Amino acid sequence: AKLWDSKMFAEIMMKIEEYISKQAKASEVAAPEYRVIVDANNLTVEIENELNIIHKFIRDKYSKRFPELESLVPNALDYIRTVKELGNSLDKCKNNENLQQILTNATIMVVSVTASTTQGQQLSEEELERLEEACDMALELNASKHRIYEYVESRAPNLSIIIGASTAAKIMGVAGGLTNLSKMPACNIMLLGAQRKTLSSTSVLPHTGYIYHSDIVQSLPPDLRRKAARLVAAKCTLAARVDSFHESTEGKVGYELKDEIERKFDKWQE
Amino acid sequence: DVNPKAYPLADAHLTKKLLDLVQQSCNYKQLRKGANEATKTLNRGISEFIVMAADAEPLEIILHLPLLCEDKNVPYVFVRSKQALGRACGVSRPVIACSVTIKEGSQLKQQIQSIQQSIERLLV
Amino acid sequence: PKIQQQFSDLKRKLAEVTEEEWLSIPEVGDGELDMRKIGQARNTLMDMRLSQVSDSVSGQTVVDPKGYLTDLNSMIPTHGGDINDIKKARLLLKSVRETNPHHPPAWIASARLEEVTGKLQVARNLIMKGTE
Amino acid sequence: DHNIADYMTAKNNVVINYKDMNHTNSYGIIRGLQFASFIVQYYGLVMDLLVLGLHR
Amino acid sequence: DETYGVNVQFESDEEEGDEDVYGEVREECTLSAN
Amino acid sequence: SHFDLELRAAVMHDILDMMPEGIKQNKARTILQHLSEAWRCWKANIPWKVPGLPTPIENMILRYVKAKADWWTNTAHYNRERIRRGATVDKTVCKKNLGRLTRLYLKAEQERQHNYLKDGPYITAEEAVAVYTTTVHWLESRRFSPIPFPPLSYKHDTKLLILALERLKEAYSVKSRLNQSQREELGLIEQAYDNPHEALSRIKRHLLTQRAFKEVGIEFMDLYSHLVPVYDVEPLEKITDAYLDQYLWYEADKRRLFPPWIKPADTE
Repeated sequence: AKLWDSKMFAEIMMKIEEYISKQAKASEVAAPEYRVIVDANNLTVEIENELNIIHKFIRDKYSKRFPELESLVPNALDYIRTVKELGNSLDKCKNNENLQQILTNATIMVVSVTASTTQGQQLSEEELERLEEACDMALELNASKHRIYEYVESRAPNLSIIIGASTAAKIMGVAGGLTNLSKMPACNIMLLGAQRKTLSSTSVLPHTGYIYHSDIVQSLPPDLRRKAARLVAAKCTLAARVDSFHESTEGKVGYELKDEIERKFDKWQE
Repeated sequence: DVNPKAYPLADAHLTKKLLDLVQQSCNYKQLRKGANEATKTLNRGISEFIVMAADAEPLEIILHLPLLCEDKNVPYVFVRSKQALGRACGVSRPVIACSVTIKEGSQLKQQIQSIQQSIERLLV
Repeated sequence: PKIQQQFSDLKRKLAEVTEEEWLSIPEVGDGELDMRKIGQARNTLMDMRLSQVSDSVSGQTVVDPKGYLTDLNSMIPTHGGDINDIKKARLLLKSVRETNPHHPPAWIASARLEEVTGKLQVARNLIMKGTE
Repeated sequence: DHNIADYMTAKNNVVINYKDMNHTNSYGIIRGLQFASFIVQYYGLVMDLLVLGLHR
Repeated sequence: DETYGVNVQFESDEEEGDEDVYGEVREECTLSAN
Repeated sequence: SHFDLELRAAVMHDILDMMPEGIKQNKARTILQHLSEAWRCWKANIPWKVPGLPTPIENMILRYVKAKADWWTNTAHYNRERIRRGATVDKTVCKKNLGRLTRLYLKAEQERQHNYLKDGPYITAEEAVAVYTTTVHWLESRRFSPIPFPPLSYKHDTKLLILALERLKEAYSVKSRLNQSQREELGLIEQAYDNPHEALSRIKRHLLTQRAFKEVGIEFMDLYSHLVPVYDVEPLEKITDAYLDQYLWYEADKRRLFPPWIKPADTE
């Protein structure tokens, strides 16, 4: 009913946002940049949700030809690519070179074995074309997501040294600029970008965002991740302040703080 | 000698008065220790005045506090040693920033007002 | 051959090492196959087949964890009575009643305790005794 | 019940540990749990069904 | 009768051999594959 | 008998011989400690790698450890054969042999588990479905009703908890010397005895949610015919397992799950 409607609405929204992003990328060589950065950050979530609904649609449609494939390929993009590559003919697991670019040899064996005894029936040509167009829409949305992520990475030497460049951009955009970030307590920076995550509480990680879900924090055992978050946030705050005055542009402070964080992690894990 | 950027630097006599008043405030439960808690008090508008140490190693980690104090119309001073400030605050670690908060009907009001007037004359 | 006969080759080879490495020795105080994957794939295949078979089976029973947890959280008592204090009061009231065959307040107190905590048959028997 | 079955399997799949060594027991039952008797007897019932045949 | 005033004794009594205090014998959806 | 002593002494002499004089006055004890550490790591089946230790000395230590391990395994097996066949021995020798056998058995068990992970399940899907279908056919023929999850107000939970706690307590033939874990477990059992309902709610909570547990400690009772593994578990999980065991057995008997030919029976 609203499948193509949502597809077109997201196409228009992504067209506007990607025009803005490509204009910024071209211009790389009162309407601040962090505004478009946060816009892209939320558009990423929108794209993820749209990809999820598209994946659900594809699963429901393809569950009559190869009902068992969903179990073997839990990942969304991999499942979409596999259904695109197999189509109505399940005899494409034999001597296939594209399938080896999506899955591992073990799961290729498993899917080939399962396809031989599946009890599924053929799809009509109309259903096949609907599935193909859905897959193409998913792939183009994924390409748009990749472009957004490239721009988001391209977009504060010390704060970036401590935590990447993507997370720094996310936290500064949600804060509303580097100056606004510099004048917040660390306990508030720790909570920038935290959802509510309705229960269906310990299993939800109630108070975590943009620092808990970071490369350097997720790089620890779960039981140490909250403490680490705190620590990182603390040091991040310091770096932010040093950045708000344009001092230590070489990143010396960031390197020192990262070394201290690494020493604390090592001591925790000894 | 200390740092040009810690502009309103108190002298030994005013330093002694400030540390004594900070000790009294700690005894009266009217003190917040740390730059984060000083920032929180400034945002909540419950701060009498802010005392910072002039020997913070980068010293840019507490230079947002003078700007916040100007925005919120609160006096501020710099002391020379963070060890002394931490001792006066009631802890053994160094402290680089602290805030004296507002309590209704407290007996320290006169001393706080005198210290505020003394601080406000240092900005020349 | 011999122990040192075996070790002579490696002793000679050790003779090459240099003095800088000699004196810098620390002290004790301080493609391929992802062999797991194939096992994981086989396990997943068996599990999917077994679930396929189980789908035919009907009479199984499974409770909803969230519903049961909600029911337990609701059922948690809000009062009751500390068990050690309850046992102390029980001994106290037993001594009271036994010492006084003619203290209706004592018998009523014992029955009240035995009915607020525990079961009611013992209270009923004790109260028949107290009535008589 | 499905939850009880999951709990029993998870219990049987845990990390053994001696004075200094340790591994992750994942093939056989641990035999030291309080319900190992029930597990063994049920598996033996399955073996009995295999050996005898359902009719006999 | 109010009978105010009470005396209470605490003792480690009630020791028995664990036998009955009196020597009396006190006596008192299915699965389907479709 | 003293082959290990001879090997260690020869290794020490060889390493000291070419070692320059100027630094051997200091590094001899360090290298001895290194040999001890390498042997301990091999015994414990854990990696041993000293980043700053020169490769020739590393190779020398590795050769020493390999030879000592060969002798260790051979002598452990021979001593076990002697004791089993029947030959007078003493307490210290028996204990040392038991420790060596425990370590070797644990190494073999780890090898077994890793080989299982590598070779995947040995049951083919066809055999698995065959046995599954046979079991469901038998259960349907019996009309057996699956055991439900213990309800909140199940009548007998207090009785089952008392039975479980009694069984757990009976494990103490008091020697007057009980370790910290055993004493803590006894305290927990006494607390459960005291307060039944809170412990019961805890047990239900664990049965319904817990899926990641602690480790268990394995030792070996020494019957000369064969060692017997003995497992110790955390006290709380012990309580939960005991309750579940009692409940499952009671309900299985109630439903007559186990045919009469399964032994031992309770009446004989």
